[PDB]
Amino acid sequence: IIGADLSTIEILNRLKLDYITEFKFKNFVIAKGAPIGKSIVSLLLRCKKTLTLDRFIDTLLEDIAVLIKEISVHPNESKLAVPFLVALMYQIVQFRPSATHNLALKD
Amino acid sequence: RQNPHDKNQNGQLLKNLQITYEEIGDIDSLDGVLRTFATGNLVSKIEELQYSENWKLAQDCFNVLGKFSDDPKTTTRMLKSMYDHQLYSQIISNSSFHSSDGKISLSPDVKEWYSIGLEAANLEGNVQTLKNWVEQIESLRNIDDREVLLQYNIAKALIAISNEDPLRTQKYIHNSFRLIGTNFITSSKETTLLKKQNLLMKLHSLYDLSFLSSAKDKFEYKSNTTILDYRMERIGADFVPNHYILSMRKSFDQLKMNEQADADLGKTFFTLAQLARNNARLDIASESLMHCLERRLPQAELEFAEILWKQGENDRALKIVQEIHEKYQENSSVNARDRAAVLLKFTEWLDLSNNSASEQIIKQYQDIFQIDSKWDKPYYSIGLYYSRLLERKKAEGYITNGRFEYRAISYFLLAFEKNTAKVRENLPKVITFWLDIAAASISEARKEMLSKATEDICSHVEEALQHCWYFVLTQLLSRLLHSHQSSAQIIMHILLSLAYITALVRVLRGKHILEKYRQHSQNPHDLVSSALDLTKALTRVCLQDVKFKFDMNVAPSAMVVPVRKNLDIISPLEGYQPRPVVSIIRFGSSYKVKPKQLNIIGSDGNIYGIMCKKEDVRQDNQYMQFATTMDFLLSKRSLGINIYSVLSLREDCGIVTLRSILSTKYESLKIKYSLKSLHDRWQHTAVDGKLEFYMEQVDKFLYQWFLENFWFNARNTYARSYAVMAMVGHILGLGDRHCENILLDIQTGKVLHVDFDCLFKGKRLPVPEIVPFRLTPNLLDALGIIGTEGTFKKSSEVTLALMRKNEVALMNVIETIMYDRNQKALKVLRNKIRGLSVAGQTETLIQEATS
Amino acid sequence: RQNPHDKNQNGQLLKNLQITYEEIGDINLVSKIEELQYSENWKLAQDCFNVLGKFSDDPKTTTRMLKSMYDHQLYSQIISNSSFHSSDGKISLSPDVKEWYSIGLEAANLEGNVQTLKNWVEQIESLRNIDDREVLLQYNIAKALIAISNEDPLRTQKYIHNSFRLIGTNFITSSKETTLLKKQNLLMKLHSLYDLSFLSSAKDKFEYKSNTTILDYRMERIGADFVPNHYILSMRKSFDQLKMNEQADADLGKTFFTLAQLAARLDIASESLMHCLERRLPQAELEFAEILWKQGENDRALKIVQEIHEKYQENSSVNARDRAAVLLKFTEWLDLSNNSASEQIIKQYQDIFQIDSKWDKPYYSIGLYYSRLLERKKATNGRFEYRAISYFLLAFEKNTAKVRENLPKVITFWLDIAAASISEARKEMLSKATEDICSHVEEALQHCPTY
Amino acid sequence: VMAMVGHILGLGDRHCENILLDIQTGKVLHVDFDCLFEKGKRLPVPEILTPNLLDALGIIGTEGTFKKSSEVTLALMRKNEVALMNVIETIMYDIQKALKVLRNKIRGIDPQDGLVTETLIQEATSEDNLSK
Repeated sequence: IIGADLSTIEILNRLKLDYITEFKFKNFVIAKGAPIGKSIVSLLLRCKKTLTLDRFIDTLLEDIAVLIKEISVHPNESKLAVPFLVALMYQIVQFRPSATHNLALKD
Repeated sequence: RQNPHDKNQNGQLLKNLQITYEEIGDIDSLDGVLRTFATGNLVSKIEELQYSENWKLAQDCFNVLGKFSDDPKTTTRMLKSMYDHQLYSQIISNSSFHSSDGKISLSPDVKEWYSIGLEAANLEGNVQTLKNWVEQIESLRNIDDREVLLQYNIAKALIAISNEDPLRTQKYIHNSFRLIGTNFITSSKETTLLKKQNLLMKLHSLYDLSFLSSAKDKFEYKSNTTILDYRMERIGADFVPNHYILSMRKSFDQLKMNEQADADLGKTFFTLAQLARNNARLDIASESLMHCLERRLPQAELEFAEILWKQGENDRALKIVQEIHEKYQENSSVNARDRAAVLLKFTEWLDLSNNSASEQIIKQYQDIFQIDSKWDKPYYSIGLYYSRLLERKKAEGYITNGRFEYRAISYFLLAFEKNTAKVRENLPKVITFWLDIAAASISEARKEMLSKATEDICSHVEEALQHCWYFVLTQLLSRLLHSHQSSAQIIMHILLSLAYITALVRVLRGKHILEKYRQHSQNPHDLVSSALDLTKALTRVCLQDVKFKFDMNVAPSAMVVPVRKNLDIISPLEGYQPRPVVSIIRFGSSYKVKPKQLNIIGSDGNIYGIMCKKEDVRQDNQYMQFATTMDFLLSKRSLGINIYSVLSLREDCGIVTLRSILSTKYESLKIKYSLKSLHDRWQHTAVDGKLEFYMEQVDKFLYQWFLENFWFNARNTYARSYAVMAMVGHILGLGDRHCENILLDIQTGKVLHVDFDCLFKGKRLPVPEIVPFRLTPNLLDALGIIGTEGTFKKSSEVTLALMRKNEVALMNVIETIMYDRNQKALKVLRNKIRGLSVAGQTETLIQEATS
Repeated sequence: RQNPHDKNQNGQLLKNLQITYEEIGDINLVSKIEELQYSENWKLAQDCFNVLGKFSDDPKTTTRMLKSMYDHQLYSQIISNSSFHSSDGKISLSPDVKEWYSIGLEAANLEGNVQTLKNWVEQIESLRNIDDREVLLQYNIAKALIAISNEDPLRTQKYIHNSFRLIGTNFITSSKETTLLKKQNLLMKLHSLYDLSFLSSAKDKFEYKSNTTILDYRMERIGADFVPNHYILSMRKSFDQLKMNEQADADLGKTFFTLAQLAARLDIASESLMHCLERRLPQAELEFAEILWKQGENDRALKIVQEIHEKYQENSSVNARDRAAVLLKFTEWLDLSNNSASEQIIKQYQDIFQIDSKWDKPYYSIGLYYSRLLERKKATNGRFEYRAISYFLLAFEKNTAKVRENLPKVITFWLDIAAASISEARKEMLSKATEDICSHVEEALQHCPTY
Repeated sequence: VMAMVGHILGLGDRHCENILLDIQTGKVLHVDFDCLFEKGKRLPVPEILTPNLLDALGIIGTEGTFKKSSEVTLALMRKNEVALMNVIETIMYDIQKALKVLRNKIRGIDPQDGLVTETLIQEATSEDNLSK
């Protein structure tokens, strides 16, 4: 993202969350010094061979959305996750109109 | 009140208050309450003298106690102790933030952590510290608390100055202003504020950084240093705000550092160093002093050799100043500042030590006369040194006076009026030897020098006074006889070279000088007329018993009002005056068979304080000297202890809801507990039984009065004032408590003490009774939830600091006060100054006095 | 001996004994700061160093720092002044500037834990060759500690083999040079290594329980010097630390009962005692009060130990020696707290009369406080102090801890006033005093230990 | 230590004849030391280890070793001041007040002072080394 000088996946890789030491929606292991991005890369990678185009989209949407939530409903932690998580959501969203599916977009 | 002294019908409530105010987050309240005889587990209880008389070790205790940080109560109390007496180094090394990862996200209203950490490293920090650690300490979720908003923007100002941005810095500092001014500040009815003093001193340091960033160049910034020295000349009395203010300045000069700003950083460290020293905190003082140690500071290591000249290494301190002084006569090394400072201190050192005969020390006096020629603190300190030498040659034999010392005093009185660097302050140092040689003159009416020498000093007195000897109290107790030809001459020649003299109204050994001064070319009216007028009035009405108009209602006299209303004073501030525009009159015609009273009426139209005394008290005046020494010591916390000044120039001469204080003290007396039978059990009856008697007193009752009066500012500031003048009371062993000990005004501030009319009166007094300060049986409850060991304890520690580096000079002064006319114990407790609490002390000391 | 009287031939050869001593052991503004450095009063020059090394840029003074605030064993401030648990790790792959690790790992290695030892153990390996010896010693025993964090005792003994090999090969020289006062670090480390991992006499589990009693005898072999020889329960605070598993992990801090009994330089005692208070051990809390008092304070620790003294009369209060030790500390705190006239101290004299018997060295503490008050009060022939002598001599019969030792404490003034009377005898008041004290110490001799 | 022992129980002018200096250990004894009630202290009949010691001390002279050893020794000779004082007590041979003031000195008080490569010049001048 303009000014976010990085591979925003790496950006995410710079997001650890101590309080939440337990996380798992569609295989989303996260712990104390365990970066949001470490699990983001985890997903991205094996989710490529698992999911298809739009199911990849949807899986990111829903999983990283569970992240969106459980950090959002976790007022004790800070939410640096959700901005770039949502930025990821946008690269997802933008990636294609026709490929992206309205069910995923709905959700 | 309506339950016993210590139990759970008193503890549970205290503990929930603890929890709630810890949530709030006031550090000094924290200290007081966590101390108050908490009887839990050893760590949580130990804070009994948490900072007073041992602080650093209990501080590292709290430190590794919160090392797991999983008792966040214990870790905000960590950072508590770190604040309360300044271990900001382990603040910046408290490895929750200064690590690979920092914050545990949203330090919640547990944010006492954040607030303290922030102020601490904002004063001892840098781009590394402030940058990365606001980068950890801002980022939180629940807006619930704002301490960290304040300090985060002060630190963002600092990072901006490091980013070289006048505009950005100004904006950030001004926003810090906004926040603290809006939600940190408190009201009036209360303006005994000193709690709020911490926050407004934060505001002051922010203003400092703001114009330090608008500082155009080195010349504008030199003006800036001058205006901050003027701050240092008229701001207040405490170590702690010196610390925050100039340490924040230090962060400034460090974050924004060029070559000119490296000299800036050096000089700020030197300032904070020597000030933090001079206010007995040779710990963090020493730390930042060594920070400037890395920067070419000979004099400064002489001040460190001085603190060890207090602690343990007189010999080596003296040696190093010897060779360093006589070896650093090279490049720079200003001879009348570097050389003269070091060898000056070498001279006072050897005066004190007398381990190496004063022979070479009179020779190093000659050596400063040589290397020093622009500077004069050597001259005044050698006036006092040769005062010690007139004493020594009076011990050598019947030669008390001296030509070298007389000439020293002579050029000092050639230099009196210029600035008054230590003149009014050291006035004791001169009156002592003047009256010692006056006593010599009356004795030996060998000792063939009192005549010429005494007359030379009297000519000194006359030459200064005539077109200006104002400091005569407990030696000119009363003027009733000649055989000196100077006593009355001066005590009544000040009365015309000082322009209260219109409202007065041995037996043959007094007149000659009186009519001599009548002979003198200045004679408005003959005062002894009215003096013996009222004398015969009294001695006719002294015996008219049963089983005022004679000299009363007359005024327009030539002598001063007999009633004690004369001399509220000024002090070194730089043209300096020994009293606003006023004309004493109205001779009291009340037959009080004696209160005659007026007040302040100046030109502007305000009213200034008043209090009535009598009968030859000057130990009061040395307490005003002590307050002015606190001022020059400062020259966070900042105890608000106001001060009057009852000086004199003859006998009997010189100066919360509080209406609630008055009536509640009335109800304590008027609970109808008999006011003269408790004294029967005390004195007239069993003493070892009077011990449990004073306990049944404390449990028969006062303190309700005190806290009902108090709320936060009232309690906190009265406690601070009581801390400071209570430690002064004990340190000066004065005691002898009074009957309306505290009576102040009701609007904005004024919180202080009264009595102080005594000096070693509790140990060196007819039938000594418990030498201490003014203490009550339920003094703990006088402070309430924090106890008389609380913020009292904290500002008591600040009193130790605020009067234990000028302490050698203060002890030298009190050496004079001894005055057994109306030594061993004197020097002994001078050394002592050098080196609950009614729940315990009451029974122990008070009863083992009356048990 | 053939030199000029002034030291002017010295310039070239005054920079050399200060480099040879740093191994041998016979140990301008900066040149005028270390005036007090170790002169009985460290704190000042010690934080002179921790300051001049906050600059963390001058290595000579940096080692000076660490070695100094090291000698009087401020070891967890040493691990505090760590350049590693910080913005970066420590001086990575530590080149010839590893001596700061050398000074620090032992700091952690006895004042540190699973978290501390580990976070440094994975920050000391660092180099690429194994060149260093001191920090490699402290590394071996740091990794022995993380080894019994994994809790494999035998291969912890393996890392102890590595450490022992290292010190015994690369750390000592022959006799004819160095009396062991300056092999202090070496032999202290040696004693600690055995206690870390050695299984023969304490190898069995039955042995282990009775070795709590047999660890009380570690001071016998080591010594009584506060430097490192004192091992009454100081080394026991390490036996149960090495043996820390569930119930034995709860006993780790419980074994530090009389550890701080030794503790001015107690910042270290402070950190260790905080760690233990994390278990609520009354003896440990008592010795926390001990360290705070020893700094110098009277009545802070007065109040806390006295409230605990009148508190734990049933709860916990190990019958063996818990309140007896709160009361030892209490009694000498009264002695140096100047507030506890005879009846006050005699209250807890009675307290021990009621609660405990196997330790009356407290009664001798009351004795020495009575000495203080009697001499400050009669500086003779005071029936008060003679009744004092009576009850003291009665207490001197049985518990036979220091009777022989500090019996002259009282008999010296008693016999000296006897001599003053027999030279000059108003003084006809030592009469009954000498008579009854002679008779009662006679019944003592008749009913007391012979030696 | 024995010199402070003697001249704090107040003998004055210790006869050179009395001093014996064993080669085995170096013990320095007072044999009579008449000192009760300041015996001979007021009389003060005699009212009176140089650079050779410094040469033997080392290349840095006294720097370090001497006073470091002697100051761990200070930690020794102040912890048990009263025990070594009752060791002193053996100088009666016929006092107390002078013994008290100068054992306060032992604890750290300095003469006429409330106080309670340059160490080459300092510790060589340590009072516990150069006083008498």
